[PDB]
Amino acid sequence: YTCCATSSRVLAWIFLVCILLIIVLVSCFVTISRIQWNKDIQVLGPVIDWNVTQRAVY
Amino acid sequence: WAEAVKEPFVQVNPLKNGSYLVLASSTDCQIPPYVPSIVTVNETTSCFGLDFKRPLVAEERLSFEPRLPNLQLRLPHLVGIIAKIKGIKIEVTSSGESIKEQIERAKAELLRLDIHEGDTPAWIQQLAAATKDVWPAAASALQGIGNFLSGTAQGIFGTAFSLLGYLKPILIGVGVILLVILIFKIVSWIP
Amino acid sequence: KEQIERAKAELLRLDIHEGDTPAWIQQLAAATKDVWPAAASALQGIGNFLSGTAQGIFGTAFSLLGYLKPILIGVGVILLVILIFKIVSWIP
Amino acid sequence: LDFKRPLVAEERLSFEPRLPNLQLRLPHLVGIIAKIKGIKIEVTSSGESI
Amino acid sequence: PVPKYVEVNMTSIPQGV
Amino acid sequence: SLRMQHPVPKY
Ligand SMILES: *[C@@H]1O[C@H](CO)[C@@H](O[C@@H]2O[C@H](CO)[C@@H](O[C@@H]3O[C@H](CO[C@H]4O[C@H](CO[C@H]5O[C@H](CO)[C@@H](O)[C@H](O)[C@@H]5O)[C@@H](O)[C@H](O[C@H]5O[C@H](CO)[C@@H](O)[C@H](O)[C@@H]5O[C@H]5O[C@H](CO)[C@@H](O)[C@H](O)[C@@H]5O)[C@@H]4O)[C@@H](O)[C@H](O[C@H]4O[C@H](CO)[C@@H](O)[C@H](O)[C@@H]4O)[C@@H]3O)[C@H](O)[C@H]2NC(C)=O)[C@H](O)[C@H]1NC(C)=O
Ligand SMILES: *[C@@H]1O[C@H](CO)[C@@H](O[C@@H]2O[C@H](CO)[C@@H](O[C@@H]3O[C@H](CO[C@H]4O[C@H](CO[C@H]5O[C@H](CO)[C@@H](O)[C@H](O)[C@@H]5O)[C@@H](O)[C@H](O[C@H]5O[C@H](CO)[C@@H](O)[C@H](O)[C@@H]5O[C@H]5O[C@H](CO)[C@@H](O)[C@H](O)[C@@H]5O)[C@@H]4O)[C@@H](O)[C@H](O[C@H]4O[C@H](CO)[C@@H](O)[C@H](O)[C@@H]4O)[C@@H]3O)[C@H](O)[C@H]2NC(C)=O)[C@H](O)[C@H]1NC(C)=O
Ligand SMILES: *[C@@H]1O[C@H](CO)[C@@H](O[C@@H]2O[C@H](CO)[C@@H](O[C@@H]3O[C@H](CO[C@H]4O[C@H](CO)[C@@H](O)[C@H](O[C@H]5O[C@H](CO)[C@@H](O)[C@H](O)[C@@H]5O)[C@@H]4O)[C@@H](O)[C@H](O[C@H]4O[C@H](CO)[C@@H](O)[C@H](O)[C@@H]4O)[C@@H]3O)[C@H](O)[C@H]2NC(C)=O)[C@H](O)[C@H]1NC(C)=O
Ligand SMILES: *[C@@H]1O[C@H](CO)[C@@H](O[C@@H]2O[C@H](CO)[C@@H](O[C@@H]3O[C@H](CO[C@H]4O[C@H](CO)[C@@H](O)[C@H](O[C@H]5O[C@H](CO)[C@@H](O)[C@H](O)[C@@H]5O)[C@@H]4O)[C@@H](O)[C@H](O[C@H]4O[C@H](CO)[C@@H](O)[C@H](O)[C@@H]4O)[C@@H]3O)[C@H](O)[C@H]2NC(C)=O)[C@H](O)[C@H]1NC(C)=O
Ligand SMILES: *[C@@H]1O[C@H](CO)[C@@H](O[C@@H]2O[C@H](CO)[C@@H](O[C@@H]3O[C@H](CO[C@H]4O[C@H](CO)[C@@H](O)[C@H](O)[C@@H]4O)[C@@H](O)[C@H](O)[C@@H]3O)[C@H](O)[C@H]2NC(C)=O)[C@H](O)[C@H]1NC(C)=O
Ligand SMILES: CCCCCCCCCCCCCCCCCCCC(=O)O[C@H](COC(=O)CCCCCCCCCCCCCC)COP(=O)(O)OCCN
Ligand SMILES: CCCCCCCCCCCCCCCCCCCC(=O)O[C@H](COC(=O)CCCCCCCCCCCCCC)COP(=O)(O)OCCN
Ligand SMILES: *[C@@H]1O[C@H](CO)[C@@H](O[C@@H]2O[C@H](CO)[C@@H](O)[C@H](O)[C@H]2NC(C)=O)[C@H](O)[C@H]1NC(C)=O
Ligand SMILES: *[C@@H]1O[C@H](CO)[C@@H](O[C@@H]2O[C@H](CO)[C@@H](O)[C@H](O)[C@H]2NC(C)=O)[C@H](O)[C@H]1NC(C)=O
Ligand SMILES: CC(C)CCC[C@@H](C)[C@H]1CC[C@H]2[C@@H]3CC=C4C[C@@H](O)CC[C@]4(C)[C@H]3CC[C@]12C
Ligand SMILES: CC(C)CCC[C@@H](C)[C@H]1CC[C@H]2[C@@H]3CC=C4C[C@@H](O)CC[C@]4(C)[C@H]3CC[C@]12C
Repeated sequence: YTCCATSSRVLAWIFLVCILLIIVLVSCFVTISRIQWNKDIQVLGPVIDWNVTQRAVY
Repeated sequence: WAEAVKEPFVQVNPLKNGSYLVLASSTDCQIPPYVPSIVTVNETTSCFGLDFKRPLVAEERLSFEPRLPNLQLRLPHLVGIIAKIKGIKIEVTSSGESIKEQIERAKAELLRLDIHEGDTPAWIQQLAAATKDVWPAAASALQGIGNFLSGTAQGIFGTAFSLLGYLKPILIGVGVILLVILIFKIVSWIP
Repeated sequence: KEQIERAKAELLRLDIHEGDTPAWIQQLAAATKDVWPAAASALQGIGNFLSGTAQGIFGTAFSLLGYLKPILIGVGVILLVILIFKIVSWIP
Repeated sequence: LDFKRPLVAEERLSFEPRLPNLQLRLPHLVGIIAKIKGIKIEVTSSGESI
Repeated sequence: PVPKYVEVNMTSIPQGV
Repeated sequence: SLRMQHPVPKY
């Protein structure tokens, strides 16, 4: 009985901690993925100059 | 002007003097891809599934061919995404534009392609392709977290997250009802 | 009526964003100038404050606090769950 | 407008082409896709997957 | 399998004109 | 300018 009562308590704690970690993992992914997108937009892009000699592959 | 095109792309124009003008998304007969070029061969051969013949010897006369000035041209980093979401041929820069003006041109448009509850995996795969040249370590990570939501199991985690995303307003509503009970139940313990 | 209900949905969905608030606020002013000139002059001012004053540090600060919103809520929720337990574990 | 009865004709040897038939499946919301572009837009290919 | 080669010259088109 | 040497089969 005491073991069953203790089990119920310990289960609920691990079940609570389980969620509160998932809340923190999802929240951190949304923050970082959206910032990186912002930085991707403002990077310097490619240069083209119609030089064939530059693109030779041997 | 920029415009989205279908892969693979191949264009070969036979010129009158016996050379060939080539623009192609893939290599063949040592011709580099993406940059166009005027091509000539000393012996008949098959390139891009057609025959490039050796031209007949010619006699040299006084030329009047023009020689244009060369020109470097800097494009926006995400030119491919800008051309894709218009579905028409669109203006992307000028010959003589500043770095600042060029960027502040599709920035608001591009920022508002934000993450959604309904295509997170398809979005995450775009972010990777966009990040690959900048930060290759991050790209490989993002690509992994992409395939986990899509592939692992029968995509059950994708499903689960998609659904928990759409439920957000209900959850808050319930959450608020719990607080209003908890507060009363707590205040109705204090002597 | 028909003329207005034609680009209204399109136009409404050009909303404020964490990533170009100053550039957005400057559009709102140019849009408001003929309607309410007093408001335009105000909006234009709050525009140049986020862009110009210092090295645009406030623009930066607000942009960053905007992108952090989901993390802050997450932490906020963890504080409540501690506070409630710590409070309930004071009552006799 | 007036649709008139045509004048009787004499039959000669024909050279009219006969194209192959073709079923074509469009997206469910094709009308909303065409409306929010305000130009003529590409929606599928003859031989595209669902 | 015998080594045989064909010569292939290439030139540029300034501005793509 | 760019001179190259394309290999062709001779079986
Ligand atoms: C079918 O038709 C097509 C045409 O539709 C044929 O293709 C054409 O074929 C031509 C051959 O008859 C080619 O011409 C040749 O181009 C060569 C490369 O030219 C470029 O490089 C030169 C050298 O650059 C390096 O070295 C210099 C220092 O010497 C450095 O400064 C550089 O940094 C480099 O390191 C360079 O001089 C050229 O510059 C000129 O052109 C460019 C634009 O292309 C301009 O921006 C330049 O300002 C400059 O033009 C002006 O100045 C020059 C003089 O300096 C004037 O001649 C011009 O009129 C103009 O005012 C290029 O960058 C050349 O090396 C080669 O030279 C030969 O001939 C000269 C005499 O004319 C001799 O002195 C040389 O010794 C050498 O024998 C020649 O000109 C065409 O490029 C080519 N056209 C195209 C579009 O591809 C094709 O063959 C035909 N096919 C058949 C089967 O018939
Ligand atoms: C002004 O000008 C216009 C033209 O611009 C005129 O309109 C044209 O008028 C013509 C009459 O002169 C019409 O032609 C007629 O078409 C009839 C219908 O054809 C279709 O159905 C046929 C039968 O289908 C059923 O039955 C078969 C089994 O028998 C089943 O397999 C089916 O599932 C159906 O249940 C069918 O045979 C036809 O198929 C052919 O055409 C289609 C494309 O349209 C192709 O996909 C097919 O592959 C096939 O074409 C090939 O094979 C046939 C032989 O099988 C060849 O003839 C072709 O060259 C080709 O290789 C259609 O699906 C026909 O029934 C009708 O037949 C009469 O004539 C034949 C001899 O030619 C006799 O044997 C018959 O007994 C019968 O008398 C005839 O062909 C045109 O359709 C019409 N054009 C247009 C574009 O609308 C207009 O009248 C003019 N106005 C004035 C005022 O002058
Ligand atoms: C057309 O041609 C123009 C001119 O070349 C191109 O624009 C220039 O691009 C180059 C290369 O991408 C940029 O070079 C960088 O310069 C910065 C320093 O910039 C500061 O100082 C400049 C002094 O002359 C000044 O002009 C700049 O002013 C502009 O920017 C400010 C701020 O946004 C703005 O307010 C102004 O109105 C101007 O727009 C600015 O004060 C330098 O830090 C960079 O260094 C990097 O690269 C070098 C070399 O590889 C490397 O050693 C360093 O370690 C570092 O990695 C770099 O040199 C230049 O800023 C651009 N100039 C302008 C005016 O925009 C343009 O791209 C061409 N257009 C097309 C379509 O091709
Ligand atoms: C051009 O032509 C193609 C080919 O016909 C058209 O595409 C097909 O459309 C039909 C009709 O809408 C679809 O039929 C359904 O098929 C499923 C079963 O699909 C599964 O098994 C197939 C076995 O051959 C296989 O090809 C499928 O593979 C595709 O899908 C998977 C998963 O997304 C993907 O990973 C693959 O890459 C392929 O794309 C798949 O494994 C069946 O369940 C459906 O049953 C319904 O309909 C029947 C009949 O009315 C009914 O009895 C049932 O009760 C039920 O209501 C249905 O038969 C077919 O899946 C399509 N095939 C492809 C390859 O997409 C296409 O529409 C045409 N294009 C144009 C522009 O017209
Ligand atoms: C691809 O580009 C090559 C250049 O790298 C082309 O080679 C040149 O082609 C011409 C064709 O007229 C050759 O000219 C011949 O020369 C020989 C004798 O060679 C000597 O004299 C020439 C000048 O006449 C001199 O350039 C050489 O250095 C030698 O001293 C004569 O017998 C012929 O009649 C003819 O005049 C050039 O010699 C040759 N140059 C080089 C550097 O090889 C080649 O033709 C191009 N290929 C294709 C497919 O277009
Ligand atoms: C049967 C399977 C087992 C079940 C598993 C689930 C169990 C859960 C247990 C209970 C806890 C519930 C937690 C609630 C989560 C709700 C999700 C909210 C999603 C949401 O609203 O986000 C929106 C869309 O993003 C999204 O929806 C994207 C969400 C994130 C996807 C990525 C997930 C992988 C994370 C990887 C972690 C490691 C990375 C490194 C840290 C955008 O947000 P917004 O609405 O505020 O608008 C911002 C502007 N658009
Ligand atoms: C080093 C410098 C010193 C540090 C200074 C900061 C110190 C802060 C101290 C701690 C307190 C933190 C406060 C948290 C603020 C978080 C900001 C949230 C921003 C946010 O989510 O808003 C989104 C974008 O707007 C925005 O991001 C725009 C935000 C507002 C910009 C204007 C600021 C000037 C205000 C002028 C006041 C006077 C005007 C008259 C009253 C849109 O909102 P949503 O996400 O709900 O989506 C709605 C539909 N898109
Ligand atoms: C076109 O590309 C070629 C190759 O990058 C350039 O030629 C080189 O020029 C440098 C000097 O800037 C030399 O040190 C190399 O030896 C050259 N390489 C070859 C293979 O010739 C050329 O300058 C570029 N630009 C133009 C206008 O032709
Ligand atoms: C076309 O150019 C090629 C260059 O690959 C020539 O190949 C040479 O041919 C001779 C025989 O006359 C060999 O001895 C050389 O070893 C080859 N050179 C190489 C492989 O670099 C070829 O002869 C030319 N063809 C024509 C028809 O003129
Ligand atoms: C499950 C029962 C007990 C209800 C409890 C309420 C919990 C699950 C709800 C209430 C409000 C919710 C948050 C509201 C808003 C956001 C922002 C979003 O971008 C990430 C998730 C996040 C941070 C939610 C996570 C889940 C959350 C904390
Ligand atoms: C700083 C530590 C103690 C965390 C405390 C949480 C605080 C800062 C967080 C939790 C939830 C947050 C709010 C969530 C949503 C919005 C809507 C947005 O349009 C304006 C800001 C506003 C109103 C936020 C302000 C800051 C806020 C109140």
